[PDB]
Amino acid sequence: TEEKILQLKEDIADLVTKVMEEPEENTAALGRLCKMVESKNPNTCKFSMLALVPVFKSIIPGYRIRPLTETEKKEKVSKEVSKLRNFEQALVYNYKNYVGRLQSLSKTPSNAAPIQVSLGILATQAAKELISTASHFNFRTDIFTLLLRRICKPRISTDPTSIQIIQTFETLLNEDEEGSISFEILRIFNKILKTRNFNIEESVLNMLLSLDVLHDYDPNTKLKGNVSAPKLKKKDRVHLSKKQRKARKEMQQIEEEMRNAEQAVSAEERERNQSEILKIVFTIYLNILKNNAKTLIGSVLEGLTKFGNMANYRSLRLADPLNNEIIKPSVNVS
Amino acid sequence: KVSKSTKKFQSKHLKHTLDQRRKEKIQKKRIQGRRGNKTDQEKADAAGTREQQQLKKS
Amino acid sequence: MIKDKDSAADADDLESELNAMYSDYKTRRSERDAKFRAKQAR
Amino acid sequence: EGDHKLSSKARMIFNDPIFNNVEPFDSDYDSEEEKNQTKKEKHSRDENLPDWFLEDAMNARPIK
Amino acid sequence: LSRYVKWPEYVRVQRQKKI
Repeated sequence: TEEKILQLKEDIADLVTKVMEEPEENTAALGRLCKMVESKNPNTCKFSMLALVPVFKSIIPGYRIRPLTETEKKEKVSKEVSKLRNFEQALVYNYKNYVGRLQSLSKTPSNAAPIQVSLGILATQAAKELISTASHFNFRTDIFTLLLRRICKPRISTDPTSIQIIQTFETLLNEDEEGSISFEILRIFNKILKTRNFNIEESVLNMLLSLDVLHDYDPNTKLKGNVSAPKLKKKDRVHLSKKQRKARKEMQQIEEEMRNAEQAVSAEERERNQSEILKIVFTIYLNILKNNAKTLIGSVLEGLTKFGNMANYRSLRLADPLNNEIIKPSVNVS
Repeated sequence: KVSKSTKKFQSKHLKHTLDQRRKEKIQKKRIQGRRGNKTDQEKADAAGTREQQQLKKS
Repeated sequence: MIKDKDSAADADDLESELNAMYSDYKTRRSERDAKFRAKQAR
Repeated sequence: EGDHKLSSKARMIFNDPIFNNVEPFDSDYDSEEEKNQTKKEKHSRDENLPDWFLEDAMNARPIK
Repeated sequence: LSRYVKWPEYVRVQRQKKI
């Protein structure tokens, strides 16, 4: 079957090459490439699903695609916008199918054939590698749910992917300042915890310690050194017509007020997200304490000490908390 | 020979310009000996990065 | 110029047009401040 | 050329770091229980006429 | 856009009552 594998790799390469540099009119190639994932043949699924990850990471737009249905539009006036809308709808559909397949493959009862176990591990790896950049997109909640269910398994030491998923969640919580993705993760985490009666590993519960939304730093903290040209030089400008210059002034005036409004909205939403996350985190901590799990006391107390002012044994644990070289444990000492 | 713009400025704006310069000099001298007047860059250096603050906490 | 008549499909189309007009009116009246646009962005 | 088994595009595409090591008490999660819990939470948190006709804090006081 | 201008107020009201 080796030559079949070579031909399969060649076909996957041809399809991905057809899709990559011009995605818009190669929609059918992407469709068949995604359809190849759900194939019962382990090689087809493995190779196609592992090859789609760079494709999606490269072609996923920077925004969330709204369900623009023609009912309210009734436009039918486009020759390039129409194909853009078609490509966006097809991308959303294909991503839906891909994420559903990843979620289905991640669920492995650890009793099937080792090929099934490897398929589940590879699907979890693909989902974890996908969410690093696709968190600001549709169907992020499904990836979050599958990753957390893999993490919140009673035994995760034998799983070779739990460490990496823990680091990914810690990074996601650490680099989020508004508190939207943090709240989305925390709601699913609490929902899963309520199902398992709050029984997880210390490393799993330690990711809440990295919530940036529950941190205030010095008001004028020094950031990384960024140097760029303050303005394009006057003698090196491009010619613009009077109509173009007036349009530029108008769009700059629009952009300034949009920036001000976005700043205000982010400021007023961070506080609400912080309140909701505080409620969820404190409920989790208190329910752990009432459950009285001997292996989670230190982390719960450290979290209470860290986030208490935001409100109104190292050998037994794995995957040391993020920035452990700088985060000296105040209460959860060795 | 004095230029026309120089004559006009010296007749009109010289006195208040000199008075304002003296006022800035006096205020700078008064504030030099006081504590609590630091620039944005200096205060940013004093506070440090997030990693520096986490090290200071530890 | 279409020489056809429908009994209930015409009523359904009229209701759909009215609903679309009301939705557009709501969106236009709500988008007067950029805060609403920023909120709808997320 | 190099005389490789796979083509140039196949080699570059399939050499990506994602393709590493790839070659050709006990409990299972209860979906029904979480679905029932979600439904119960939904109930404890809260037709033919047109819409144009029908329609017509834990961080409140922190230390800082 | 705002296409509602294609219908005057009285036409819109008398068609709304039809539904």
